[PDB]
Amino acid sequence: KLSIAVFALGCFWGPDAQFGSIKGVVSTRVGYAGGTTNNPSYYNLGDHSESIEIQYDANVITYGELLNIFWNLHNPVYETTNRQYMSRIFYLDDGQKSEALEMKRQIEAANGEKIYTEIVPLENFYLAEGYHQKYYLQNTTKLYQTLKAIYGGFGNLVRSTLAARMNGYIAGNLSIASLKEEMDLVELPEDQYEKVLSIVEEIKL
Repeated sequence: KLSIAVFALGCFWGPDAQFGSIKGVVSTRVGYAGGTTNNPSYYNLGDHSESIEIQYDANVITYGELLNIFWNLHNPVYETTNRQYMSRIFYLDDGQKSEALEMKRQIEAANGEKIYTEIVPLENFYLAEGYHQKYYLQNTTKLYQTLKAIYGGFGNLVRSTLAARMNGYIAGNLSIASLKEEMDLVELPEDQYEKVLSIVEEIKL
């Protein structure tokens, strides 16, 4: 059992890569939330926002730390009506709601600007299409195919911690030194470790 945060802050590729780089984030998936239609998709979104679901270990990272990251990834000081890209925190319980409200207040006080992030109850989150998941990794063909085989297929790969970290590495949000420590955690047979490392190193160059 893990804890869940669901945030919306624009195109979800960046947040996937950013949050996926953080210790305590166990897995990520991108999708759609905030609207009033069942089973939305990319070109049929209705009123939903591009969102990220963050499965985190509360023993390692707090909701407050995730909120801090959220408000450091974008600066939502404009009011738009563009649902697809709007800044939203979808709270799952009253603790999340109160923490979000309090931090929003502190940001507004510290920097003198109204924040337009909507803090609203999570209704339904709908998983986005496969091609959107771990976007940067998925489009790094050799690394992607190697990790996919090791993890036993697409679904297993995208649900993994290592894929979240690898996607972050490709996007430039995780150092190779930190990535190697993450690789060590998975306890790969040494051949697979060396094969993945060579791709990762050749990527860093």
